[PDB]
Amino acid sequence: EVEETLKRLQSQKGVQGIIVVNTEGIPIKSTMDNPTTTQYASLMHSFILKARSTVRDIDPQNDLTFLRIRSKKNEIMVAPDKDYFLIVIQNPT
Amino acid sequence: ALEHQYQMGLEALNENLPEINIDLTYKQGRLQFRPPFEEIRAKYYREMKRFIGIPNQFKGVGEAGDESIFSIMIDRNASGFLTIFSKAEDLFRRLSAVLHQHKEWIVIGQVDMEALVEKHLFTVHDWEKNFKALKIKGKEVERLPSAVKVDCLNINCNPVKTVIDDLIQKLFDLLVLSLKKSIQAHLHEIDT
Amino acid sequence: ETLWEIAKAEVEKRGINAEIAEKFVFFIGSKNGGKTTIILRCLDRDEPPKPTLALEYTYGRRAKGHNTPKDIAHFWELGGGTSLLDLISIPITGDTLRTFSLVLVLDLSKPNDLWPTMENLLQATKSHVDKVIMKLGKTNAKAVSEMRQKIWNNMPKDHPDHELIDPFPVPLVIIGSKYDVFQDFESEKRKVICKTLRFVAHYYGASLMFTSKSEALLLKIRGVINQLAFGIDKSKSICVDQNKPLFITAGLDSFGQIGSPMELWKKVYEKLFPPKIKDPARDPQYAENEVDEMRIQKDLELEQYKRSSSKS
Repeated sequence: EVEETLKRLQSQKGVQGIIVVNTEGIPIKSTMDNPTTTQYASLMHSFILKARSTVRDIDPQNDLTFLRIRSKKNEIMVAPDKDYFLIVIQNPT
Repeated sequence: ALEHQYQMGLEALNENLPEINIDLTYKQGRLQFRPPFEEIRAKYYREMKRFIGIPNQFKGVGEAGDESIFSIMIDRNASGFLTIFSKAEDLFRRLSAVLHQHKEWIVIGQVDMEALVEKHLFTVHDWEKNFKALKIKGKEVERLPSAVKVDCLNINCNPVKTVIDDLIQKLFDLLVLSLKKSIQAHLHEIDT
Repeated sequence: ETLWEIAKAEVEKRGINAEIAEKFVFFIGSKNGGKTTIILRCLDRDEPPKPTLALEYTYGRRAKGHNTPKDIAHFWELGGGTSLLDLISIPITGDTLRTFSLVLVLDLSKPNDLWPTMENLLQATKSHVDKVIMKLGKTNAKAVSEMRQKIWNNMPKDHPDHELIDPFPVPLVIIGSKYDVFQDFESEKRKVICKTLRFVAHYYGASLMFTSKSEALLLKIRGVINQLAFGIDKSKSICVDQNKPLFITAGLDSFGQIGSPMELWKKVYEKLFPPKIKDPARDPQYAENEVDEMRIQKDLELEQYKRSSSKS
């Protein structure tokens, strides 16, 4: 089920790649080249952690619900997780 | 549900079985496993045998019906045996490799060194070296691992060190007594 | 210094010739052919036969009487035309080829229906043993030349070695099974069977013997190939005349007398007996979460096993 949805998403002209990072920067599934797969997993792992800390620092009884970072080249979205999150990159243009 | 887990087992039998412990020593001065090697082989084979016999006794829902619905998986996944047995042999080789390492590590035959020392030793320079080299080899023995492990087996290496340490001291004792007799003999000749 | 150098020199000098590498024998046969009982009798046991066969492993020990050298004889077997080379290649390694022997068991019930079974298994063993002698990259192959010349000069011991009818570089003994059915065969059928049984022995230079309970020749001859487990050769005369017992010493069975090839087999085949689904779709089945998870599991486990990068 989830694999079919990921394929359908990847087929969308906006989507530039999807990475499933599981064990804290260790992926299992990717639609991207290896150097980018590894770098992207690492960056988004560190990045989401920083956002979660920021929210807890603002209020000690709230965590992250969603995080989006945008750039000229592409846009990246992540969601909070218990064990692992999923990475999506799209071209906003 | 069963066939999936069955297939999983077939691939990792050399990894997930209960561990077996064996002691390595020198029976009759010959490097041997206790229990013997052929014995632990048979146990290993029985362990996998029990697993692959599982799809024969499985009282799935509707036990009044046929059971072949399950056991057919044995023939259908008979290809898995190739990987199982190949890994089994590789593991056995690894065990032998440990065996050989210790055999090469220290030779136990220990031929009678009486002839050797008389032939070309007691040269004051080389003779002292023999003491130094023995000390060096002893230092090496002091670093021998106390145990080795493979995928499913543990090997106790302390009996091996024990025998070796004895050899080290015996060689020293020989050297000391040999020099004593050698020098005294020289003195007897000149005194005569 | 010199103390260990000489110790090393001695373990180097020694190592050519507890016991030296022990022999083992592999049993070619069919499933539920009675061969399991024959093997267990070779082990001198009374245990009921096991149904299954997947390179079953068993062994035993023998002594000589002056001491107990603990001569170990290993036993391996496979039945039916199943996983031919995938399993035959497992218990046979070039390093122990010179110590390896075959025995082939044939159920007398239907020689024709059993022929493709034993033939396929025999071809797998023949092809395999032929390769392993040098497949291992055995540069110092002098031993390979010696052991091959031994095999092909053991049967033509005295008779002029005119030709090697079929170069077969591993010892072989052939025997039937459940001869209790043979007495009930038609005379014409018994005769054509005898032609092929006689031929195949001399063709490979493989001895024959009967199988029973009081028949000690089975244990004796098997014992000889099994590291003298039940005595020595004790070569006896051929029993082609009585045809009631079975025994052939390889070398006395000259074709001109016992047969008196392709034409022989074709003729025996035609006269004796000519009549010789997995549903991965799972269509009449349904599940939603069970099948989705199974698809997920299949992919994740398969990729994990590849990543293990096992050299096996």
